[PDB]
Amino acid sequence: PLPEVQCFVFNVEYMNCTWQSSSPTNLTLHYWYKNSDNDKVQKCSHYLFSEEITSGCQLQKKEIHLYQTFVVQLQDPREPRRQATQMLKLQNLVIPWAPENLTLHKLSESQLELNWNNRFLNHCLEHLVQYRTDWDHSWTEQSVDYRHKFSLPSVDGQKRYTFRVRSRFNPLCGSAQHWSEWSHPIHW
Amino acid sequence: STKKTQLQLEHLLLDLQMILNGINNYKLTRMLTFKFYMPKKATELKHLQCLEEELKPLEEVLNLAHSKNFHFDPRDVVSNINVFVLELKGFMCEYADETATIVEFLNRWITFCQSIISTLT
Amino acid sequence: QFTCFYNSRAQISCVWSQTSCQVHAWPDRRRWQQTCELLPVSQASWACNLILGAPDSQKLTTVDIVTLRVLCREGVRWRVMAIQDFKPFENLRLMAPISLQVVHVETHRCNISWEISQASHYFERHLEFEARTLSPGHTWEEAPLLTLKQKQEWICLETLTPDTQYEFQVRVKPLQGEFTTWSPWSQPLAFRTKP
Repeated sequence: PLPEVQCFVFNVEYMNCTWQSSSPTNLTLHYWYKNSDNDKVQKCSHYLFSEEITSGCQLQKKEIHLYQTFVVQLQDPREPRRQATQMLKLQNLVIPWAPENLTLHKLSESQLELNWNNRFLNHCLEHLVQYRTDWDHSWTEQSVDYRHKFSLPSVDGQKRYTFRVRSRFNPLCGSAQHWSEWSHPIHW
Repeated sequence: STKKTQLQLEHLLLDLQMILNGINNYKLTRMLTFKFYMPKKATELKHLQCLEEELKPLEEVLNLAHSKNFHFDPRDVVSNINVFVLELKGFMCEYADETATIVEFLNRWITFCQSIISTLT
Repeated sequence: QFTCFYNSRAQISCVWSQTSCQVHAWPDRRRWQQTCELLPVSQASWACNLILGAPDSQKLTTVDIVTLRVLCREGVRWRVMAIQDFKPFENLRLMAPISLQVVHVETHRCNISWEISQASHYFERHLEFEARTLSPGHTWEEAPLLTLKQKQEWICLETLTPDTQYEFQVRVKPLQGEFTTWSPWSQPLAFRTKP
């Protein structure tokens, strides 16, 4: 009963596919792109380890084909019969690098605009703006589309604000559920 | 021009997901039976023809479920996709062996869109 | 001049300036058409509402082009008074948001929500909103425009005065379109702060 493989494509720069094997054996990973060009079976050229034991595989940019159905396969080398395979939609697994260069700037004495950049992709990312004042018990969050801005139409000068943003590869170039990590917060 | 062209796709994609996002919260039993055929190869835009051909069934499938659940008018969306699908080609559609569910169907074309919408801008 | 705007659902609104008169809307790729009698507004201006379908049904697309003609009776026949090749999604104007209500009022604060009415899902989140507040000292014109460069169906107003009478209004515009204009202002929502 082999461990479930979880593969994730990072800002479409490379892919890390990992599994916990401790539940001592060197399981192997093999992968291929079903129903397409180069349907050949490729052996893992880069292993990732946990305690001198295979713990994942890392696929580099050129090995990554979102939009092409990705099939990955874990093999117990002792028994051919102990194999588990997963077909993967890679465009639903992309995690963008978190937003950077957060800047605030006024367009009135009481109206703010928050801005940010993305590492590579641009029209492909949606965003979540979270903010709270030194007065809030909780974050006000707000979803924002590919205009990587956020307006704050009414702000309190006596209070001090905190902003942070995370991004998601959805819904135009993929359907990923997972968000990037949060950007470095910035203050007002 | 491409500028005109990507926007249209974005749209197509969009209510392709309206159908998807409308059949999950939902006779999805009887609905998950109908068997669609998917393209052998869907890479270039002209391939969308293989999408036009199946639309007739797509409608006859959605009229299984009455109109209260869905947030889209079936005859409408289809009627609208078709229009997209038409302006977007400008050849013969060769099909795949295996047969997929409406869900596995949309998923596939939705993705087809996300490809071209990535590879441009 | 002859000007029409698409509401993103099933409605095309028309204005004509130059006796019986009509507007005919013929979609270049649909099996339907629709008309309505033009009625007077200004001294020499006529308006009209073309009902393409059910209130929220999506009857036109961004690839659709609707040929719009205005016709006035000329003896036996009809006369073509004006013609236009109308791209619905290049001429968008949305209804004013509705269902305005106070989510939460404090003594120095207020939180107000609204709904967009009949907005096409083709827009997803590529929307814009403008809001403004009528405070006791000013008129509507002098009231500052509050910018929301995102789809956000609420606003938290800060820097309010307790026991003060306020009125609030908000309008909406899609990002898409060369001739798209702001929606009309919403029905003003009236509210008053706690002491």
